[PDB]
Order: sequence, then structure tokens, then C-alpha cells
Amino acid sequence: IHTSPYSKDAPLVASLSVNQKITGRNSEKDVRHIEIDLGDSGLRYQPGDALGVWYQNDPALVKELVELLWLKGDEPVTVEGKTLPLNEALQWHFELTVNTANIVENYATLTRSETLLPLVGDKAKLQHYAATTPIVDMVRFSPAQLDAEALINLLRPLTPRLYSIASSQAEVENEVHVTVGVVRYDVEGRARAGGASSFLADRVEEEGEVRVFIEHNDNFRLPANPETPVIMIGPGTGIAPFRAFMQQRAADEAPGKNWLFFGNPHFTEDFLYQVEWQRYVKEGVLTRIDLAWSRDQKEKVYVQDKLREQGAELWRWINDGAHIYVCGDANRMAKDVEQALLEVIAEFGGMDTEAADEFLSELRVERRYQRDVY
Ligand SMILES: Cc1cc2nc3c(=O)[nH]c(=O)nc-3n(C[C@H](O)[C@H](O)[C@H](O)COP(=O)(O)OP(=O)(O)OC[C@H]3O[C@@H](n4cnc5c(N)ncnc54)[C@@H](O)[C@H]3O)c2cc1C
Repeated sequence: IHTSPYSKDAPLVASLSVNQKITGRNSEKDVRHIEIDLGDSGLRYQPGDALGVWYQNDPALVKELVELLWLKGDEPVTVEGKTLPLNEALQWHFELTVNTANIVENYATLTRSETLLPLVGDKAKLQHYAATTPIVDMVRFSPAQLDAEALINLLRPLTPRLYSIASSQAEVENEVHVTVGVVRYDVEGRARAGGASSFLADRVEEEGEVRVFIEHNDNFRLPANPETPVIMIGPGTGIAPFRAFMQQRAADEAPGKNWLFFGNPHFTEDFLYQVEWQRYVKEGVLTRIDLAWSRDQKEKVYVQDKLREQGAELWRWINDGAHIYVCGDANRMAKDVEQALLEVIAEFGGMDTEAADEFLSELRVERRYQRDVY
């Protein structure tokens, strides 16, 4: 019923309409609010879905790599059977911004780096090297000749990055919006960044071309049912889909109660989309909002601490049939929010541990505990 030309292979050639820094002038983060125009295409998506974004590497990063190897583009290389100049394969077809244990160990072996060979066969050193030294600086630090084919052989194909959608088409129309944290760091003074997030944030697009597709997520959806209470836990860039949810519930005039738990380092710099949350609260759509600012005062505070502190009202909402949503960092945040939810269930339901556990699992079976963590 909704088939669509357009997918990860065959993406829509869309364009960039807004690229706006959303963190204040003293934040440590660079977060962009992006809006991509979907023209005529009819690309459709629902709150909860994600936008797949094809990206190109930075041409100044390819150039730095090409030059440290003594090559230029000129060098023909084979990518999936077609013959291309090396700087095109590097800009469009291969990953340059993520280093791995495997790429280090292979590059070490291949070039016989005098300086990286001591890492070969040592997992912990390899992962540590990779986790701190991007490809381009591994080559700076270990000069060695590499043909263009041996260079391409070593790299991993480029793949699109997924960004939770931050808009509802009922509000925005033929537009998609996304909330991108831009990965930025430096090695000795050389500015480095995430391939896709820095592409969106700094390069291709000027107001300008982007290749996109929808990654549907039927396991991350508002209640069909405008009256069911929703609980939303999305710190940092995890707030995206919750901006999709609220655009939807405001446009549909759903009367259901909505609660947002949000968190980030500083109230005055990292309150993503702060004046929307104020208008939502003012219009009656956002019922409750709890905020955790980790760096504003000494003791570190996170959304899990706020869940714990609102346990009793959380338990009352859960008992009113609330849906619970978690979005954001899978590594520590998802796990710490889970435990806090288990502790709220145990303490305000009457149960302790295994029963709290069965209770959350029943909520998930049942589709009242949905997560999009990454
Ligand atoms: C379903 C889903 C939804 C998502 N939603 C969002 C979203 O709403 N917003 C969002 O921002 N992201 C989201 N992401 C994550 C996003 O897809 C990306 O993985 C993220 O944008 C990073 O991609 P990148 O291309 O910019 O960087 P990459 O190029 O993939 O790289 C990150 C890296 O930089 C290096 N690195 C970083 N810092 C340093 C340092 N100091 N020292 C040396 N090495 C370092 C690399 O080795 C690795 O660490 C989502 C992911 C998924 C799967």
C-alpha cells in the first residue's frame, strides 16, 4: 500500500534547507538541527522512523591521505567492478573516518611499519590505537608506500548513517528534520570529524544536495490512541524522535498526557529545542518535563536520577496504561535508564527484582516499552 521507489540502494536526491547550530555559544558540543526538503518526491515516514543518509568524505581529508601516501586521484582503482580514480573511490566509496583494530593490524602487517608492528597480535593495544588514532594520522605516524589498490583493499566500504527523525509530516510537510551531534576532535592540532555528521554540518550541503532514504521502524511508535499517556526518555541527541512525537500529538490534538525526561551537560547551553518545549508546555501538549543537567552543579545528575525521583508518579502513569520510550546512547544511558525503571517498578509496584523484570518484559512484549538506542 506504500511501496516507494527509493531505498538504501536508489536513495532520493533531496536537498538541505536548514543547517542550524542548536547548542549555545559556550556548549562543548556542536549539535545541528537539520531540515531536508523532500520536494515532490512523496517520500513518507512516521515519527519513530529514521533517516538514512549517504555522505561523502571531506575532500581535504582525501587529499591529506593521498599526499601522505605520495599519490594523486589519477590512480585507477576497481570498486565493485568499475574503474575509478582513487580520490573519487575515497570520497564516495570507502570509510576513512573510523579506524579499527583490524585496519591497524592489517596496515601494520602490510607495510611492516617499524612503529606499528609491536601492536600486531595484541588485541588491547590494537583497539586502543584505533580508538585514539584515525586512519589519516596512523598513516602520518607510519610512513610507508601503498599502491592505490592496496589502500582500497584495506578500507571498509562507505555506508549511510541513520539519524532518528525529529519531525512529523503532519507538521512539516514534504520535509524531513534530524538532530545531528557533530563528532569533532583533534589530533595534534589537526581537526578531525565523523564522516556523515560533519558532511551535513559543514560540506555538501550548501543550501544544497543530500541522498536519503527512510529506515522504517515499526517497533518505535506512538500509541494508535490519542489518550494513552506517553513517557519519553531521550537525553542528548536522543530527544529527536520525541520532537517527532510531540509535533504529531499536537497536530492530531491528542489529549493523552505526555512526559519528557531530557538531560545534557548545561541548562544554558545544551537544552536542545528549549523554546519549543516551552511552547508545548504552555499549550498543554507536553504535560510534564524533567531535566537533568550533569555539569551544572558538582554532583553529576542524569535522567535515571530523575526517573528514580519521579518513581511514584511514573508508577501511576504506567498503571494508567502509559507507553515508555527510550532513545539515545545504548552504551551507558539505555542500561542505566533500564535499571532505574526496574528500581521504580520494584519499589512503587510491590515486587523486587524478578517480578519487576517480568513486569518490564511484559511491557515490552505488548509494545509499551520501546527503545531506539545506538
Ligand atoms: C537508529 C539510530 C539512530 C541514530 N540517531 C542519531 C541522532 O538522532 N543523532 C545523532 O547525532 N546520531 C544518531 N545516530 C548515530 C549516527 O548514526 C552516527 O553513527 C553518528 O552521527 C556518528 O557518525 P559519523 O559519520 O559522523 O562519524 P564516524 O565517522 O562514524 O565516526 C566516529 C568516530 O570518530 C573517531 N573518534 C571520535 N572521537 C575521537 C577522539 N577524540 N579520538 C580519536 N578518535 C575518535 C573514530 O574512530 C570513531 O571514534 C543514530 C544511530 C542509529 C543506529
